[PDB]
Amino acid sequence: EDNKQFFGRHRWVIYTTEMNGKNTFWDVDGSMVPPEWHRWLHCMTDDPPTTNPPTARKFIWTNHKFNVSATPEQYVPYSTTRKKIHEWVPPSTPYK
Amino acid sequence: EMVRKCDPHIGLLHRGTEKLIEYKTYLQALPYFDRLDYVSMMCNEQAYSIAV
Amino acid sequence: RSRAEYVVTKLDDLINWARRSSLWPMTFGLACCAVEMMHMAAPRYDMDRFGVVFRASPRQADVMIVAGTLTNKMAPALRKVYDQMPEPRYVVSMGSCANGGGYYHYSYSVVRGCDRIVPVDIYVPGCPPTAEALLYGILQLQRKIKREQKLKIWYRR
Amino acid sequence: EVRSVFPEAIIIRPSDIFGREDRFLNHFANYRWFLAVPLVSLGFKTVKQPVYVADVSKGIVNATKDPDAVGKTFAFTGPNRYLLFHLVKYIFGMTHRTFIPYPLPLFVYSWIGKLFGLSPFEPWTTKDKVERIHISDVMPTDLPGLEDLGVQPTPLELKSIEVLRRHRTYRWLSSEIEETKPAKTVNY
Amino acid sequence: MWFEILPGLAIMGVCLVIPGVSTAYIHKFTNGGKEKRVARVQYQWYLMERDRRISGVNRYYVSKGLENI
Amino acid sequence: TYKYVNKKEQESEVDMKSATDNAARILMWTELIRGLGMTLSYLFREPATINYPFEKGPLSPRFRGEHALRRYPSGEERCIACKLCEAICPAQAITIEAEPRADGSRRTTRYDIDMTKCIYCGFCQEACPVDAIVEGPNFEFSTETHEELLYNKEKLLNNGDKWEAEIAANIQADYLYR
Amino acid sequence: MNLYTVIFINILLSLTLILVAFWLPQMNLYSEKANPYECGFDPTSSARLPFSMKFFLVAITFLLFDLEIALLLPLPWAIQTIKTSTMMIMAFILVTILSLGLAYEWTQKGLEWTE
Amino acid sequence: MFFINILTLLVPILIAMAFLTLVERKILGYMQLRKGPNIVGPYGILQPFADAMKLFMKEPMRPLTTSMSLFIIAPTLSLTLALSLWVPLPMPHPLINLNLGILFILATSSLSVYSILWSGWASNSKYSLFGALRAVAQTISYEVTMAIILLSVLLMNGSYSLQTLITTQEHMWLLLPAWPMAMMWFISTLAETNRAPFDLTEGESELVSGFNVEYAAGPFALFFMAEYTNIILMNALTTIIFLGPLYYINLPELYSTNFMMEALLLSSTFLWIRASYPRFRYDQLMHLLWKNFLPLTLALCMWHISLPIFTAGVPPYM
Amino acid sequence: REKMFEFYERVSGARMHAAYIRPGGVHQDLPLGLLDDIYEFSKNFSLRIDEVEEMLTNNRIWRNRTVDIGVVTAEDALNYGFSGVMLRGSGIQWDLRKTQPYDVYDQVEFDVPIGSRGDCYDRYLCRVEEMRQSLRIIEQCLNKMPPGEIKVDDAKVSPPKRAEMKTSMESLIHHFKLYTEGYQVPPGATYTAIEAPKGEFGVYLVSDGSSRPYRCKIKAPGFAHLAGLDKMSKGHMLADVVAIIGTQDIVFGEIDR
Amino acid sequence: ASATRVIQKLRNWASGQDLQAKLQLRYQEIAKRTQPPPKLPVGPSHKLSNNYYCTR
Ligand SMILES: CCCCCCCCCCCCO[C@@H]1O[C@H](CO)[C@@H](O[C@H]2O[C@H](CO)[C@@H](O)[C@H](O)[C@H]2O)[C@H](O)[C@H]1O
Ligand SMILES: CCCCCCCCCCCCO[C@@H]1O[C@H](CO)[C@@H](O[C@H]2O[C@H](CO)[C@@H](O)[C@H](O)[C@H]2O)[C@H](O)[C@H]1O
Ligand code: SF4
Ligand code: SF4
Ligand code: SF4
Repeated sequence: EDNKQFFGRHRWVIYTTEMNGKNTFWDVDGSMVPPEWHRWLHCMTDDPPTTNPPTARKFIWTNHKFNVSATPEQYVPYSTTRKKIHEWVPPSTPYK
Repeated sequence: EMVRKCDPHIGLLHRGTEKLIEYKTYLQALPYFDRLDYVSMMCNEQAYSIAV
Repeated sequence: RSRAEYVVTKLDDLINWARRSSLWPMTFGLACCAVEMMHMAAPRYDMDRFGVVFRASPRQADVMIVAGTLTNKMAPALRKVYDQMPEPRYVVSMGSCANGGGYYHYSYSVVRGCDRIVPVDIYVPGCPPTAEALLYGILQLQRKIKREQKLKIWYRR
Repeated sequence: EVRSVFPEAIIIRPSDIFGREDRFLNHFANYRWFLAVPLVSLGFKTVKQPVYVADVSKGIVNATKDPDAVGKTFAFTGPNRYLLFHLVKYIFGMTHRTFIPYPLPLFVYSWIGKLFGLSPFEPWTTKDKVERIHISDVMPTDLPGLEDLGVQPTPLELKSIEVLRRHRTYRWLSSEIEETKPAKTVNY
Repeated sequence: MWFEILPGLAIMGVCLVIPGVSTAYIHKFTNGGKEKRVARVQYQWYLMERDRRISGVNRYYVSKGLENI
Repeated sequence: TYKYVNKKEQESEVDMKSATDNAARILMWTELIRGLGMTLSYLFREPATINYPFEKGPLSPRFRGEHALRRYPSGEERCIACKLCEAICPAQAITIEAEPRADGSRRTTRYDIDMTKCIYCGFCQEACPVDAIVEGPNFEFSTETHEELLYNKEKLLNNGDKWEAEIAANIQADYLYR
Repeated sequence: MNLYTVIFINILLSLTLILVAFWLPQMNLYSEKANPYECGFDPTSSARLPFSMKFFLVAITFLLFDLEIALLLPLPWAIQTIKTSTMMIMAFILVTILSLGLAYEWTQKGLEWTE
Repeated sequence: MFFINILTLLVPILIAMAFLTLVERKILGYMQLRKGPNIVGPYGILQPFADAMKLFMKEPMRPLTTSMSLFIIAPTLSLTLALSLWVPLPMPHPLINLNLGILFILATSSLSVYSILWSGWASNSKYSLFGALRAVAQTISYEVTMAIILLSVLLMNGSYSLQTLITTQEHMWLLLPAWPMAMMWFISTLAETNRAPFDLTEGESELVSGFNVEYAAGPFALFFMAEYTNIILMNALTTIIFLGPLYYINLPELYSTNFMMEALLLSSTFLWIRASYPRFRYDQLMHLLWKNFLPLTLALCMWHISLPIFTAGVPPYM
Repeated sequence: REKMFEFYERVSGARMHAAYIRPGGVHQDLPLGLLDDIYEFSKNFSLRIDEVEEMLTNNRIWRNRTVDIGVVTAEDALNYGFSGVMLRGSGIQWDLRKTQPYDVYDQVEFDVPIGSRGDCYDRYLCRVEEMRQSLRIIEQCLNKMPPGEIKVDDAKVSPPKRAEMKTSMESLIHHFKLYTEGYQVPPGATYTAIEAPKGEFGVYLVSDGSSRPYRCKIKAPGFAHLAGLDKMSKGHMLADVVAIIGTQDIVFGEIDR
Repeated sequence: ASATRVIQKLRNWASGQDLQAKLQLRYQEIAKRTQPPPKLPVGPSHKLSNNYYCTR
């Protein structure tokens, strides 16, 4: 931070050069910012997560993930419901 | 470069808003008014809110 | 691999870098989404500092940003100007309307997603996506172009 | 070899396939760049029965569902046979380009194909391409065709302009289909 | 800030001084250490041709003083 | 009350002084010089450009971004498949199916949001009686395919598990206005 | 020789750039790409049809005014004459009649474009 | 050695042109409260090279209605003529020393319009024809006064030789006695280079892209390279005619350094002007030149014939 | 504009399509500190207008492109269906906020800019001055902002507060029904118009008694304005037509719907 | 804000305005991005008596 800069330039992040096994020396993007810092960096609050940490919940991701589009980790949609109609299964044994 | 006739052909952004609103509740139709004069969004809302 | 393969790979990087660094979108915008595109060009985001410059001619454009709703009456014209861009060319679909019809998906007059008309490289969600969200998608297109391997694939043919 | 590991395989045998992105009508149309069109024996000893690309694909897609297609060999040919001379002349008639044919022995022609074949990009022609242009299509006998798969062969005369209009100069761009005299056909 | 425009300007400025400077130096190198002679009129051309003829080496710019007479 | 924008037509006589001032203005381009002065004054102003993506545009806790499905502090899902969000969705972007869970709970088996139908209006999160579906703060989720934007329940619950720390803090900041 | 040499190099450089630009890139020719541009819709006619010129009279006036300056461009040599008064009168008369010609065309509305 | 001298003119001028594309985009940006290019290289200094490499790697257009010979010739002619305009420029010593160097400039510059005319016609599209016919009107507008403006100035020079202008201004800028002609000359060079507020042959808000609308890739780059080279040329010419850089026979490089500084400044005002004004209507450019510049240009030509006679100030022939 | 998008996003969460004004009031109350930031923006904006006026207003090139371009007479403007600045540019003294006021427009002071020549230049001057009069209204809104609730206290129309929804049985029922069925509107029809920034913006809304509109016809001011482009462009060049499209101030979301 | 006094004079003179008094860039004059919680009032129908819906 530098609060002498005008609003918009008064906060910034220097991204890591490696995240989740990806080389980010040149390939950085906004999705690398984890949720606790995303709130501070977008000025949704004045309080950084160092002095104002978020609530701890057991189900919250411990490892942030950036945008994984067009990688083997990309999301692929699918129907989450099970089969509705059930076919009759013909007998295995013959009939004469 | 003298203009003898202007024939404006429109409908290239006709999206059938007015028909779609007939299938919406009054609250559901409100956001369609943001997207009319989408440079004066809240004024469009205000017109529809006053009418309702 | 070999030194001929190494040289080919470095050439891919160079030509890829040139196209990354000088992306010229068409002056082409359809509805409210185009307003946020103006805000990406405006001073706060200043797309021109990344090398992104609007040109009105499809012959002088590299990217089409489909910024708004695509109607049936507009669809042939959009296809025409896409076809008249020289290659290599890219398409960015911007906003729910272009992405899949959005609020007007069920209309008699609307194309349910511009990817029924042109191939799409990046889909930017939102209604409208913010100027920043669009900028993020443009930077995602650049990284996609960074991954192109056309010369390596030519060498291995 | 394919039938030795997949004995029920459907085999599709098309003649030369014409269409917007073909290497057949576009190939001969592009002979204009060399001013004169060589043809072995002037194209009077070669018979071609070219087939439309959308007919082949339609037949291929019909063969994915046809119960009677399994294990068979099909020959996908167009309706009409042509001598290579009249076919090329028709192509130049449709492009409205000056057609200047001249005979060239095959051994000289193959050598030119080898030279063009040295391109490290996509060769404009090869020796094999020259050989295939001058092999006659085999006369139809026995094998089922496109009609057996529910496809009526499209004549070259109906579709050639969609391929060949881009090979015209501005003077002839708007010339219609009927201004070009159709090619003469053979029965052998 | 505006002074970030200057790197491009300095490159422009250097590129626009080279032609003038390089031409002046190449002239002196190829004209015996002197300015290249300007023959606006036929009289000046005549003097150059006479200078070339008396030079002994077929170069107008090699000058001959009183040591030659 | 009204005012005239271009009625300054109190035509008067012209002195030599004013005629010369008019002459100087025409012949020496003085108002065109004032235009150059204005653009020159901007040249020496600090530009308003931020250094995206190292810097970001300011946002507020109310910002409507990528959707998520939330939990109670125990880990139990908040959504109880009431379908109020589905009913109100002006784009019909939500598709829901539900049945009794193995423990008898009223829970969804399908919860889909077509992100390419959605208009990001926030009506779902207003309508939800249990703060289950929310629009989170994320706006950087552009994809390379259309299919990646057809979110199912697993995706939406992962967004909730991914973004809850920021989502919870934004709700704590705004819920008294709701 | 030198002027010929540099202009040939200028021609040579321009033609090399054209050859590179036409033979280096990957091509993909098809009809819709190469059709003339007109904002996404097809042209309704040829671009080779007559295009009216509303400033045609100014254009042919320019032909005469261009020979007037040709008569003025020897003035740097003419001011060297001993016959200074004659030269000055000829130059003054030449400029004045050209001004009167422009003044007449101006008052006849010859500089106004046709509608 | 003469071939090395050609390189040390052409190559630096082409680099100066490339970086003027960068300077324009940054100066325009900062006047618009933006930054302009600052990523592609340090402070954007590789952005011109990226644009150049992109364009020459792009598919060049082969439109079907086009008459192809003139289509190819026009951009080739454009860059040739732009480079040729530099060979007689004395900085302070020219590559080619011409007796009638000013008349060479006018003839070469006047042939340059045909690249616009033929490209627009050859493209055989409506928006390109519109751009070509605006070029016809543009030349009729400014060419009527540009040579008379030059004529009056050169009655103090005494010749058409560019190198003589250096000696004419040994003690004083020609700006001082000729500032009214300098003002009219400056507006004429904007129109002559098709620059704003007279950027009418391209005028993108009206004709999409005018004369070059059908042009892509490397052929398009030649028109752009020719336009930016001409902007530098016309301002360098304005510098030598009216702003006589300081000349000392024993310090030629002092002239070159001073010439560059003034030429850089005059090129900056071209970019400054573009950022400040709206566009003229192309009939209004004709009226500006024929009903304002031309009367004053004719009066001042008569005045500058009159001046050396009644002050006994005729310049020398040689 | 980017700073004003932040006011939109701070009240509604969206920079543009806020959906913030609803029948019954507004969706949420202003966040604490928003009025101060609107005041900070407002006190500098007139200088931003002055700079733009410095570039254009007296510029002879700008005047050459807009003066006597697209002249429309008062009578034609009325018969062609024009409204807003397309009337006031021709001297017609009409503005719905003064003649047919809505919300609290009869409680604020401002002037209506009136043109004299009916051309593009006069309409540009009217719009510049309308921005200055908007600042004048904004200042009064900031000082006169009253306390209290921000939507009608009538839970058959406006949804109840979330805390009530989660405590009281009536509030939950009314919340449930308002977000599913919606409120029923008694049968009838109204033509309602406001002075939108582009002109009179109208809705002819027919209710059949149910919770869905039977018919909603939208009156876009630009629909009549564009229909008058051929009339306004007579005896003008292609470059003038580019100016006249701009002078009508046209958005095709509203013309096409 | 960080312009030197020389540049401030230059841009003030060039524009004809006092730009330093009305900068378009925002500094510390704006609201804090965290605020105290609100407590909003209730409307006129929040009454425990004399509030029958049929009268309103
Ligand atoms: C004495 C005569 C010697 C024998 C002459 C033989 C000439 C035959 C020329 C064949 C054409 C080569 O010319 C080149 O062909 C390629 C692909 O073939 C096409 O080139 C382009 O268009 C097609 C369109 O689908 C793409 O498939 C192709 O990848 C692309 O490069 C053009 O048509 C032409 O650029
Ligand atoms: C209808 C068209 C009207 C426009 C044309 C009007 C032309 C009339 C021109 C009148 C001016 C002539 O001005 C005349 O200039 C000459 C020199 O040039 C002066 O001549 C003087 O100087 C010259 C040297 O040049 C001496 O040799 C001479 O003895 C002496 O008189 C005259 O004293 C003056 O009268
Ligand atoms: S996606 Fe939303 S903002 Fe974009 S054009 Fe469609 S309705 Fe407008
Ligand atoms: S934000 Fe609006 S459109 Fe999107 S899912 Fe929620 S209710 Fe539906
Ligand atoms: S997300 Fe909320 S509103 Fe939607 S079904 Fe679940 S509980 Fe009901």
